[PDB]
Amino acid sequence: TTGTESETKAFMAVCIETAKRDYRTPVFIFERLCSIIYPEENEVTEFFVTLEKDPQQEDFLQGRMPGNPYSSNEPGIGPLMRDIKNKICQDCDLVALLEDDSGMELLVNNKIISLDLPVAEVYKKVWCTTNEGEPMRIVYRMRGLLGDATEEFIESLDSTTDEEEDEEEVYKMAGVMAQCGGLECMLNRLAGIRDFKQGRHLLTVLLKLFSYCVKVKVNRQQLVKLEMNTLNVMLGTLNLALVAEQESKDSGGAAVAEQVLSIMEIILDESNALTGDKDQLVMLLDQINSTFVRSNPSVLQGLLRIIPYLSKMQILVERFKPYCNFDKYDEDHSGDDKVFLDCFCKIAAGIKNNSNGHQLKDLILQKGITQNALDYMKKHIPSAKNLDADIWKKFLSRPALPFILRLLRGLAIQHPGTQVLIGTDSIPNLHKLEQVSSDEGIGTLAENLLEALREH
Repeated sequence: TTGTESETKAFMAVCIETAKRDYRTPVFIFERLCSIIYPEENEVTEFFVTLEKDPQQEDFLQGRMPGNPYSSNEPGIGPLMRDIKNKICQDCDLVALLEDDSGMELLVNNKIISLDLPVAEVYKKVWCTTNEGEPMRIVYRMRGLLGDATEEFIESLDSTTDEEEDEEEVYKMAGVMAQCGGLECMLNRLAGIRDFKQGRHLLTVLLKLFSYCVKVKVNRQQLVKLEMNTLNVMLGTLNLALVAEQESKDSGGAAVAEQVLSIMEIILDESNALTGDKDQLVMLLDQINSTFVRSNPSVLQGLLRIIPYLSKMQILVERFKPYCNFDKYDEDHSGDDKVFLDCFCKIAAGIKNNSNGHQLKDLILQKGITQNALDYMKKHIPSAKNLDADIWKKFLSRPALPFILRLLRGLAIQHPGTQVLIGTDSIPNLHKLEQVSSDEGIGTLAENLLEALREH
């Protein structure tokens, strides 16, 4: 296996053909593929540490650590330097320092190490730079006992420079991998997997490999090709994961679904810089409202990010229309009433500008959702010249007001119909609101709606 990335990719092509000739046989192949594209730093499997007193504090610190050298696998030797501090305080009966993280300092190579740092990283990045293969000597002392610390403090093992690594170059192999055409058979395997339980392991490795492939522009541009049919395969995988997590909680379905959402969103953003049938959007809608997706915010948030790109329409309308009762929303509304209204505003804002998107906006307008919003606004907006009057402040504090403004702005953008409907008798009201700075930001929201209208 050890060889050039080109030889590796040729070996991967061999693996693909062997897989084509079963959700466990090809797993090692994609594992090695990820290893080549992004070699995970070898976790230091086992190392030893010595826990020693500061020789200058020998008479002040009670007890001694008797177990030197300690294995990194020993209880209390990590994962953080704090766990070592706590082990020292416990084994030496230093109970007063156990609750005080500022009372004890740990030194490695005459540097004070932050208690928040991982012991394995301190070993690798601080100790192994000078003492590779020796037990890491950790000196412990009480802070301030001998005066102010003069040693260098290591707060972060990672470089202080905030320089961002070039994902394109970091995963460059994946981009050059496109030449072998793995992306195609990667999608084929994502599809081939019909049993989530048995395919879970293959599915996780394929999605890990996809997360690396989408870092590189050449792979994103290849996956955007309708020939790959990436969208359909990804949607199917997501639905499989959702059903698995619904049938069996903690089956890995949720995590796989979130990964699928992220990859799909990345590919769609690359395409804008994959359009499918609207049935996928209706499936996504049913899912968000499934108890599992509602309970999982990550999955819900990922789903709500891809929904705009996929933009059946009547189904979406009947799903959100009920939550457009702004008058009742002010009277009383549930958390879902709020969540649904926010999601509908987001969908309106993200509606893609095209024939289909225009038709969706026109249908929302015909449903009177915009007309209902305008009527609510006219029924409650005050006419007082002072915009800071108690009446005006009360009208601003209305819970539905912000949601209404957001939805109107989203629908008005790139949609003449909504613009004219609101542009009639409502511009003055919106102008007044924009002049009223409020905690809900009604002024800002109204001004943004007016700017979206300026499109007409």
